[PDB]
Amino acid sequence: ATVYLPPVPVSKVVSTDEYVARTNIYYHAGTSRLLAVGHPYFPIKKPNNNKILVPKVSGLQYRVFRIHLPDPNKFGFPDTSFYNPDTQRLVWACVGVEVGRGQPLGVGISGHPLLNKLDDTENASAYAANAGVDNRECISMDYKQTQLCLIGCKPPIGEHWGKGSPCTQVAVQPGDCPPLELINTVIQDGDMVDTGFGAMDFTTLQANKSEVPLDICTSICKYPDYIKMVSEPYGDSLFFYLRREQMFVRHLFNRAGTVGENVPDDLYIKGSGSTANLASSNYFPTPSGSMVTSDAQIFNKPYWLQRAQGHNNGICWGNQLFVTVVDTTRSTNMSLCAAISTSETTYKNTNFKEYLRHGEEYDLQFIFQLCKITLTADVMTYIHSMNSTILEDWNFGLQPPPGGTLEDTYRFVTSQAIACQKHTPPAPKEDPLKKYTFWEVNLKEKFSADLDQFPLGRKFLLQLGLKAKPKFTLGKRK
Amino acid sequence: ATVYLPPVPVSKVVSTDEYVARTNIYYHAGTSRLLAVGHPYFPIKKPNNNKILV
Repeated sequence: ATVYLPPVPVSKVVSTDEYVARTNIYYHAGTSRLLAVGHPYFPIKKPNNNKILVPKVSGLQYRVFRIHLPDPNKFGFPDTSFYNPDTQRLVWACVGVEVGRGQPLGVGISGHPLLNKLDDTENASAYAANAGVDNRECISMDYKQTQLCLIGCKPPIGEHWGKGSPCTQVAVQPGDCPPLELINTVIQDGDMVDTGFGAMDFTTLQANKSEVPLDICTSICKYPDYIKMVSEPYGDSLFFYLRREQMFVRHLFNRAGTVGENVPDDLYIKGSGSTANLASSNYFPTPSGSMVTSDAQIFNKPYWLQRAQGHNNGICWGNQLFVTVVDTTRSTNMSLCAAISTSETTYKNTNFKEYLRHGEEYDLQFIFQLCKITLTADVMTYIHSMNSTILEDWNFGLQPPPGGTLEDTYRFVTSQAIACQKHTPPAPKEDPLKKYTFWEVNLKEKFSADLDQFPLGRKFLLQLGLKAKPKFTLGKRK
Repeated sequence: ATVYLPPVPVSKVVSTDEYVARTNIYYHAGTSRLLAVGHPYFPIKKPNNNKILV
């Protein structure tokens, strides 16, 4: 520049598929399986202390991993360089991923010993059974079936309705629901999916703090904010998503507690008896999970990334991948027991102490394409306007210093002081993370160049070149 | 100093086959019917001997 920052773009934003050439050099990577054994309901901590002994792990929460990748320009190379390192720079493209489940078919389960529930109002049994002191019951559910996986390279955006706070312009008091304002935030590991009360916080909306389970009270519940993400052309925040979700209405119920609502008292006619009074108009549909089937598994089959939502196809502008997984369908909870004493020789429920765990597996197989971004002066100006940090990291002119001189604290040694001594010694240092809240997967040298002996690999050779297998695949008929 | 430095690859082992030439001679076999009729709730064993009753 000038002209001008550039032009044009904006408008029309140049794709990274017009000057970023693919190469036929392939490396292969994968993980060694991942296993995390939690307690979905709550983490089990030592209550004499504050540290976890069993974490919280669940498929009914987002499992969001921050994958850090090498860069090809760190290599000594096996000789993948035939040109000057300043006419081009190298970046990865990920062209296939399979995300495996090692968990059997069967659901996980959540519940609450005191879920806020009055009476049954699907078909009556009461108007109220209580409006004084207590009325909550032992009730469990498995939250709705959600399967989705989505892949990006910058952090995903979630939406949820946060607490818009009661206003005093229009009459809303405590004991009236607030106006609700949508407060959107990054999808991060440990966070709960939508429950079908809407996707909202429950940490400060809830004030009994015991309407719902131990798990969702203490999370933010979120719905994916597809909408802002698919409107970024580049799609660096995601360049792949899919979903399958469903839920059915188990039974209508009424919440524990009295109306806070204002009912116009002129939309009915008064009765006599039971029909004189009103129940609480705080009806809620009770939701419940769906039937699990092996034809609903979007997993253990490969998601290609040869093409992507974004201009991005896994192109490294940080050398990171974000992979978010939800699987509620193999999120088996396995039940077990240990006997408290062998002093009790009869069957007692004060003898054999039931315990639940959830075991969580994930494996990710990856095929990596080596790609290049060819740099001319004009290209370099576009990137500079785009994100300057990329140029510096690559290393590219024009840098000051010099620099110099003197220094201080001279001779001796100490020696007393003299001399100097100021002293004064440097670097706190401080501070931004940039962690933020993710299950760290380091890949740096799991990279390969054979892909005939990885299962993903074999299928990728089949798809790409129509060879090699190596001998044969399938049937026939069968 | 790094390491990596490709090499790379990991890894390449021999194909089970690549030179299996299928002869046009074929044979057939079979079993007559394999059957078993048990008890689905529990093995019924004879306690005096050690052998199944069902």
